[PDB]
Amino acid sequence: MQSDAGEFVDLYVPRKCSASNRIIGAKDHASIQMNVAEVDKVTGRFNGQFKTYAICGAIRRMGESDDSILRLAKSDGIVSNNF
Amino acid sequence: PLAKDLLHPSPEEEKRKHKKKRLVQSPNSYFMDVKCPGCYKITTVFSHAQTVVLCVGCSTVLCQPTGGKARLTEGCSFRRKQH
Amino acid sequence: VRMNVLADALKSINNAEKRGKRQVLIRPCSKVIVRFLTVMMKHGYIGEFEIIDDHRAGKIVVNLTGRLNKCGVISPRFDVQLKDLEKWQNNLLPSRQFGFIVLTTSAGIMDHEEARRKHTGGKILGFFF
Amino acid sequence: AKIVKPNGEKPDEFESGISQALLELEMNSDLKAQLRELNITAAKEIEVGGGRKAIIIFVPVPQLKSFQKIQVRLVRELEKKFSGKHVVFIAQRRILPKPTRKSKQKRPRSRTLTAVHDAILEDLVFPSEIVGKRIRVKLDGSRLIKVHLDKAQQNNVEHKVETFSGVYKKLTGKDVNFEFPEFQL
Amino acid sequence: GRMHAPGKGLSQSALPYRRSVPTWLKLTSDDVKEQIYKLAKKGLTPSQIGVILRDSHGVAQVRFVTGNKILRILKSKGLAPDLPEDLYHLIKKAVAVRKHLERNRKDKDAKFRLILIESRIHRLARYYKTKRVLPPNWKYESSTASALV
RNA sequence: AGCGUUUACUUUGAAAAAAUUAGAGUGUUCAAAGCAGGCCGCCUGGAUACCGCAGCUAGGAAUAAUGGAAUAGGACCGCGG
Repeated sequence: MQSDAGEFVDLYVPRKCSASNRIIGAKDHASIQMNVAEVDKVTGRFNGQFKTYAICGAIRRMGESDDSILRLAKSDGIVSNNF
Repeated sequence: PLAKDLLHPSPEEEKRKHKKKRLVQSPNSYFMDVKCPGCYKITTVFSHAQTVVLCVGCSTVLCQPTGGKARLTEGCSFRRKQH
Repeated sequence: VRMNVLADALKSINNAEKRGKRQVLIRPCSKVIVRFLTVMMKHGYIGEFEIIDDHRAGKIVVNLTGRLNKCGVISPRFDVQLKDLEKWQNNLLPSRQFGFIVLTTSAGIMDHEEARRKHTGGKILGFFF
Repeated sequence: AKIVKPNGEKPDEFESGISQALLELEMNSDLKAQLRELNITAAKEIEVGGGRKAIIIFVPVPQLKSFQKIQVRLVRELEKKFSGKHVVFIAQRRILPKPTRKSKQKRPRSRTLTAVHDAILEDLVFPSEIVGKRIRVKLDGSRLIKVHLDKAQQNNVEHKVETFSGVYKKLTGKDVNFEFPEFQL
Repeated sequence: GRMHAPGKGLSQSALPYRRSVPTWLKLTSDDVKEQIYKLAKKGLTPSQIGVILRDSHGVAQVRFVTGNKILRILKSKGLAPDLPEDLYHLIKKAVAVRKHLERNRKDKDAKFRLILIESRIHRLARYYKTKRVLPPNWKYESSTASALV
């Protein structure tokens, strides 16, 4: 969103749903952002980092936010690939 | 379900689907080697025959035509032919 | 009966996108559909696609991204002259910045940008933006 | 020699050697009556990936069916002769150019590019027949074909996958992967 | 949907991918051609020859066992009947309905169904006229339609 | 110099009265207009585009019609003629 000069000119950049690739508007109060914790390989304890996921309002009320979060977690390697 | 592997369906799902509504349509029918209780010669019979298949020399009659699959007479072993 | 095949192909993509599917099944594939979808892909509105090949009209499984708003056909296929591309893409496309009109020229099937580039008219098939 | 070429030209000492290896095999093997009227057209030698090669032999279309009858028993004998080089038999089909406006009968649709390319891919993988095809159109615009073969003759054919892909690439210029699927038979 | 009905029936054949003839079948092109000749000369339509083969002898499809379609085998040999075996069956039905209707005069339903069958005869007859299977003079007329069996 | 399944489509070229319209030049004192003018005899303009459809002409061959061998009276190649 830049002019011929190359100054980024629009006032902000809206987050995009991690599942459907829709953009989460200013007055979309049914959207989420869920931080899933990271485990240290050997100890089994919380590191202090996490894999954050944003999801659109339409996806949630459709009822695919569950299976969407599941696929994103399974792709990031949080959930086992056998499952 | 939003994400479904349309290219690689598991056999049970596309074994269930209507024979035309599969990805590559295939018949639910087959040919079967079927023999009489007395004689040694075998006869090739279609799954959904729709004629009366007489044992060669009309020694007896093998199948009977119905709505769907052809009813093979009692006391006739069969082995479905595969390629 | 099925009189326009590209019309139903693009409507089935459009419903699949709106509904929020990751991929879609197009039934009766053709050169014009595959040549439409390669133009879409080349700008990056759809991902890859795989044309399933029975001994009939094939089938296409298209990997949808969520960066396509509308893909629509124009029937009948009007004879768009070069001096008419502007007044077509003025009322069909959303802005002068994004969106494309694919039209079947002598060169092949391509968007209004390349038809202007090669100095060619043709016939409008559809649009995607 | 048993190598009649469609043009009245002379067989390169290469394919003469192959058609004279067929003279030797005819005069010796149980296959003597079969390799009598059966002829060869040509034999090319192509270098596939890794460090291997394949000898690709051209049969007249009508005689292919009679060659298919004996091929596995013959391929065995010619592979035990030619040390570490695969051999595959292909019926030679004429490919007539699409009639344009600049410029004769109705070009028979058996003699068209799509038809002969499907015929070439059928004649390559002889014993293990085709059950499925899928053309993965990659993101750049390039295509990759994926041929699903018959699962019976897996271990009979699965060692010639890289060879088949390399030969078909040389003939047509089309990228092929070879799968054995698991959800039909 | 059906031509002359409100039904939307989905019930027909589903050919397999593999056009190759299976290994168990020992009947060659000439053996089934001798069989087709014998069945047609007995007095039997291309349809009934096809079912007889696949039921009893185990011939998946004749176009794969042979290289021809049953009628192209029969019309090459000169055993093909003149007026086709679907036009034949439509005329045969139309005569059967009219013979019923000549007796049972108040059968308003048989009158309506006869009109539908005849609309189908005309519509298929003109297809065969354009494709030069019939003469341009060929007529379906209920006066002397029974002359055609 | 000739020949080369037809047709729509598309791009090019030709042929297309001025006036009006769009439009380049120019201080009618400005402007509507006008085709004039400008420099110490000389120097200069009076352009250019637009003109559907039908007809003419030359490239392109995607799209949509249409034709070729199936009683073989088929194409080609040669010999009797």
